[PDB]
Amino acid sequence: DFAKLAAAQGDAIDSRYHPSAAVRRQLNKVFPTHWSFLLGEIALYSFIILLLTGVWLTLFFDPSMAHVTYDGVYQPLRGVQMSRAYETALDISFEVRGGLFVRQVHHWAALMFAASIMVHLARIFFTGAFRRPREANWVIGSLLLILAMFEGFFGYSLPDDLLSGTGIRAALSGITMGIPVIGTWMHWALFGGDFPGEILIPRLYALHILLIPGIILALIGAHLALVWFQKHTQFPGPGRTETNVVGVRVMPVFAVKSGAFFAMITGVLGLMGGLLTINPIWNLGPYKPSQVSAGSQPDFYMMWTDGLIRLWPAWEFYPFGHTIPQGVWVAVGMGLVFALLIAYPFIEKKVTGDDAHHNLLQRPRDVPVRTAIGSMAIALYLLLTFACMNDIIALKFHISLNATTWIGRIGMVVLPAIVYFVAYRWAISLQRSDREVLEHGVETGIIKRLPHGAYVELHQPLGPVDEHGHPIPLEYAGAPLPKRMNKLGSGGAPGTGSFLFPDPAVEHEALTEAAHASEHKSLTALKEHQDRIHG
Amino acid sequence: DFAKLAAAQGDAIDSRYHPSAAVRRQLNKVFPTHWSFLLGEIALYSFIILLLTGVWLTLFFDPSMAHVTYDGVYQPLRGVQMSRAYETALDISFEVRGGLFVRQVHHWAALMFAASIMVHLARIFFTGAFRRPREANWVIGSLLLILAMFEGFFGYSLPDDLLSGTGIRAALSGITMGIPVIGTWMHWALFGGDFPGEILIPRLYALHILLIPGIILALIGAHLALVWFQKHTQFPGPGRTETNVVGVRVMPVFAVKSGAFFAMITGVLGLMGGLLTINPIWNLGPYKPSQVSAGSQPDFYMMWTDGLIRLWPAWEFYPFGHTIPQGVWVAVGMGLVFALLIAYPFIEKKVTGDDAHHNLLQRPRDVPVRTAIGSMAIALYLLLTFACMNDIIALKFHISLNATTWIGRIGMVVLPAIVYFVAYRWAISLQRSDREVLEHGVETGIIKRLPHGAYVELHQPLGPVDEHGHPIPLEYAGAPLPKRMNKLGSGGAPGTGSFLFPDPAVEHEALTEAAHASEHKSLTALKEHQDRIHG
Ligand SMILES: CC(C)=CCC/C(C)=C/CC/C(C)=C/CC/C(C)=C/CC/C(C)=C/CC/C(C)=C/CC/C(C)=C/CC/C(C)=C/CC/C(C)=C/CC1=C(C)C(=O)c2ccccc2C1=O
Ligand SMILES: CC(C)=CCC/C(C)=C/CC/C(C)=C/CC/C(C)=C/CC/C(C)=C\CC/C(C)=C/CC/C(C)=C/CC/C(C)=C/CC/C(C)=C/CC1=C(C)C(=O)c2ccccc2C1=O
Ligand SMILES: CC(C)=CCC/C(C)=C\CC/C(C)=C/CC/C(C)=C/CC/C(C)=C/CC/C(C)=C/CC/C(C)=C/CC/C(C)=C/CC/C(C)=C\CC1=C(C)C(=O)c2ccccc2C1=O
Ligand SMILES: CCCCCCCC/C=C\CCCCCCCC(=O)OC[C@H](COP(=O)(O)OCCN)OC(=O)CCCCCCCCCCCCCCC
Ligand code: HEM
Ligand code: HEM
Repeated sequence: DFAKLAAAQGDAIDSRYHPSAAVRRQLNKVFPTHWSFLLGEIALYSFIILLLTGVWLTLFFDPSMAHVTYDGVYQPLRGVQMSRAYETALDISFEVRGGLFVRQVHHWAALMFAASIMVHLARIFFTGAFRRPREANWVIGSLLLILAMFEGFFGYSLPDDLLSGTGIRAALSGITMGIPVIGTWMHWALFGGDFPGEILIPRLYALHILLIPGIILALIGAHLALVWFQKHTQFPGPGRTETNVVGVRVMPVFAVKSGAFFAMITGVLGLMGGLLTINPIWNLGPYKPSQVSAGSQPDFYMMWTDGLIRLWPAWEFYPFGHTIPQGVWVAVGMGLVFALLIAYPFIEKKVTGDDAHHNLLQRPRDVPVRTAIGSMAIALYLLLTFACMNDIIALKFHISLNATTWIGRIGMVVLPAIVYFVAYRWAISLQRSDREVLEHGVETGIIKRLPHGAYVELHQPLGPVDEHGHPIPLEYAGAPLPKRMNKLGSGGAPGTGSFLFPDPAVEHEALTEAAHASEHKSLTALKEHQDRIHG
Repeated sequence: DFAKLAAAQGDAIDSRYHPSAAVRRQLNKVFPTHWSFLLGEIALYSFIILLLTGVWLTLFFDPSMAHVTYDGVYQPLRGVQMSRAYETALDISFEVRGGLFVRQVHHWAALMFAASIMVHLARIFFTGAFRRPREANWVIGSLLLILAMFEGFFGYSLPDDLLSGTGIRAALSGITMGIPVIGTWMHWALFGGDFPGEILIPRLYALHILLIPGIILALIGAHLALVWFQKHTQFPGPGRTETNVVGVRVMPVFAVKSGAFFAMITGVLGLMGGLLTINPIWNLGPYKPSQVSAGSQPDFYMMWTDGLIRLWPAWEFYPFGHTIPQGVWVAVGMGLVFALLIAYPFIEKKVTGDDAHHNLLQRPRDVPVRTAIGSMAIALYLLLTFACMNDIIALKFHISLNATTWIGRIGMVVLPAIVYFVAYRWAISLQRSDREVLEHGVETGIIKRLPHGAYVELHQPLGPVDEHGHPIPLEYAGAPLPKRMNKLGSGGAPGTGSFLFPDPAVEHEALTEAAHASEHKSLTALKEHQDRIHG
């Protein structure tokens, strides 16, 4: 009697505790059903998969520089001195059932985590979800992005590899020693000595499996709690206002679709871990200061920092008996990048004057200057990433390596400007298109007038039509406009039988008019609620 | 202008979010001011100290069996083959400033964590803080205690050491490998092969810094949330009923005293980390299977398991072509111990029959059978703990080792029974003392009656006095009774000047009169609230 068991368990729960009101509030919480609001969930799900795979990895990983000869199964690396970290990474890859798959899905989850964090940041920035109520949310999310970047750095640096080791040597060691007053001291504190200090990988292992994941988990908890209680913002729409949330309740629909989305994201990541090879360390010999490779790139989320290193033009200053190497330039650049990213909402409000409580998102077209600035920043980030990749770009796409370096150097001040101008004008022209639709109706096929030979596109008005043909223009309300009669009530009733065979006409008619009734009922309910809010 | 800044920040917080109601609820939440209710806070604070010191230790610890010759600073161990775990533990002790102190306070915090969990368990069990509500809280607390035990077990085993490695070889290897159907399979899957498998310490490091502490943190969060929202139970008292919480609000008093208690607990832990030596791994040479000491004990929380191993009388079974070693006996004993501890509230409710929602604790004397059972269990635990120490007990206190072993063997069935009987009768006699105090008043000095030589103790009634001398007996109300006029308004007003010199008579009179007025006001407030509730 599962129904009786459920009832008895509910009564016992509500007697021991009293979660009825709280649970009802959680279940009844309404979440907007916009697709772009799942971008953060992608990052959350990738993070969960990262935790689950990282536990498995830590069950088999040994962090240490203790030198050992492999003497494993992988023949191409036998008798070669390597760190125990590399040896156990190879053991995970080869000598544990499914360890290669687990580590590959872990790395793919890391890449998807960074990518989805970037996409979510783009969504919120361009939609203006950081304004008065949620600047703190933006700030903690920026800290979260920085932590994710650096944890991925430490994660692919954990198995001491040739690629990851040379990346560490460059970024960490060089840029740390570069810092003027405390650079060498920071280097010695972090590595416990010179660069190959025998505590580096244990320290990174701790930072990567316990410390940084703990901070990220706490910050994700704060992030999700803030989103939960500062009810999720929404785009302007029929019944959507600054003081309501139009969407679906948590329990019946949102919970089911979020769980299913998590399942599908897990499936995508597992499929990638299977079919796509990620970081094949066995091809990469154990780290040695002398051995190198041509590629020498970090993961894509640090590729922009590496590209900054490459592109910045070797400007070194030599104060009285001292040196200020080119690494400090990039250190300051990264500092500026993070500072501006964290402080943008406050910069935005200082610049514009907006101190209003904003609960309705802005369309990126509707906010041109911010959209232009975001496009400019994305262009700069892409230029830096492809500059880091300039080695492989030059190799495959036959471009001189010097040519790619200087393309990056010039474009990091030219391409941002071009993209800013283009994005600003593009946003304004999207606004112009929206107003054209508002004032003339949707466009359709052309018709030749009866008496004379005029051609008229035979538009379709979206609002009340004047006594004559031309309609009364509507007022823009911040919501997208249907520019195709495709997406309106036109040409949308295929035979509802099946792909290969029809259904009885009675069934088809019943279904089609039932759907018509349901959709017009939804439209009428939204219209009535909209009229009720002010009217 | 700190006041202006605070007001502006409060307005900003209440504009960005709306936490006024929730924050007021948290601040107004009332917590009983009983000392025994700080026992859980001791464990919580020790856990926090453990986390803070563990982060520092992970910054310097390298988990690996990779053999290395020390070549460090500690001369008595130079050129000796040791694992990287032992080498880096020695480095923490010697070649890192304050590292010895940090690891010592970490281990002392672990010991206090276990001890305070045990004391909190005693408090809740004896006061009945688990029945009907909070039974799941007790269950998760039992899981938490088990996790803490094994967490400390992996912790002091983390630096590969002679003592701790011998303890691992005994328990983790022998007990695991003796289990009949899957013993060797569990052993090989935990150790990645034979006992000295090259992954044991890395696996324990993962389990001990991330996995088990993560679960402990999650369960502590659940525990504290349950205590918070299932308002803390309280002892019977003047104004205390099953439907109210008499105490002090969170903000002014409870928060400050809890923070001060945290400060004092961490001060005790730091003082002991300094002044008392814990786990001198430098004295305890590196683990070698051929070497061993005579002590060979685990920390006091696993000492009862070790004592069970020692005392159990070498009963082995040999089925058809198989062996069932004595390790399975102790394994099943531990399983039974944990199962009974976890399932006691449900066992108690099944036995007695009480499923009523209990919010008022019951004094351990008021429940003779349960206090008797708890005393019996504590006696058995102490017997096992001292059996584990029988080696040093025999060495120092001159008692033959066989005599100590057999004293433990006989006592573990005799001592629990003796302690059960004694505790049962002691509880009933405490009840009898309470009743005699209720019906005769408190005792005082003796007086010789005027006409005849009668001697009468000259009691002092606690309630209304009959027309004649003897008082109207009161009814027991589940709350402690004052058995000394000492603790009542009798001889308690010393000159309020100072230790060395007096104060002016006017000031002393003002102070004492104000104090007496405050006592009257408090007692009258309690009395009036009690009357209002029960009338
Ligand atoms: C710092 C910086 C950006 C310096 C400049 C270097 C650079 C990126 C130059 C452009 C590269 C191109 C497009 C070369 C083709 C020749 C060329 C320049 C033609 C004119 C360009 C132009 C305006 C054309 C008009 C039409 C048009 C837009 C054509 C674009 C054609 C292309 C290539 C579109 C896709 C863009 C693309 C993928 C560029 C390469 C970028 C990267 C990082 C590829 C990474 C990558 C590599 C390198 C693999 O080898 C590989 C092997 C197996 C599986 C996966 C991959 C993989 O993902
Ligand atoms: C223990 C209890 C209340 C049980 C309830 C009944 C029940 C549900 C039993 C279920 C399971 C079974 C089979 C239990 C029997 C054996 C048993 C308890 C096994 C599990 C052991 C375990 C994980 C926890 C038991 C914890 C417990 C409550 C211990 C007593 C601790 C308390 C409250 C002591 C009094 C507080 C106080 C002021 C202490 C300081 C004074 C001193 C020094 C007391 C004596 C003392 C103690 C207590 C040491 O632990 C110790 C350890 C190492 C060296 C020396 C000593 C020592 O001298
Ligand atoms: C060589 C070397 C490395 C040396 C250092 C050693 C090392 C590695 C680490 C230790 C170093 C440190 C940082 C030590 C200090 C630790 C620390 C934070 C101490 C704080 C205590 C302190 C300084 C008090 C000052 C006096 C004062 C004005 C106190 C009032 C204001 C304060 C501080 C209030 C704090 C309140 C407090 C304890 C909050 C804890 C937060 C948590 C985790 C839970 C809150 C909480 C509590 C506390 C409950 O009791 C409770 C009971 C029932 C249900 C729920 C709860 C609940 O949720
Ligand atoms: C260190 C020490 C070891 C650790 C100690 C902790 C373990 C729990 C402690 C004790 C359990 C045994 C209690 C005593 C059980 C009483 C037996 C009885 O005869 O039943 C009478 C009851 C009163 O009913 P009544 O209407 O008040 O009538 C008055 C009649 N004269 O009946 C009932 O409801 C209940 C009947 C069935 C009870 C079954 C309880 C045990 C369940 C299995 C769990 C394992 C138990 C392990 C035992 C160590
Ligand atoms: C939270 C975000 C995280 C990110 C972005 C991340 C990223 C990465 C990446 C990219 C790798 C390289 C894997 C490879 O080269 O095969 C890695 C390795 C590793 N990760 Fe993480 N990780 C995260 C969380 C965790 C957690 C929570 C744990 C532990 C529970 C963990 C444990 C490990 C271990 C042990 C390795 C080394 C395994 C190997 O070398 O193959 N990671 N991490
Ligand atoms: C949760 C309860 C915990 C308990 C009961 C506990 C217990 C212990 C004990 C007794 C030791 C032995 C120290 C020594 O012999 O000097 C130890 C070592 C260690 N603990 Fe924990 N610990 C806990 C949590 C943690 C946490 C959260 C971390 C990391 C943040 C951590 C990290 C370490 C490290 C790295 C060592 C090795 C230190 C050494 O070898 O000297 N522990 N632990």
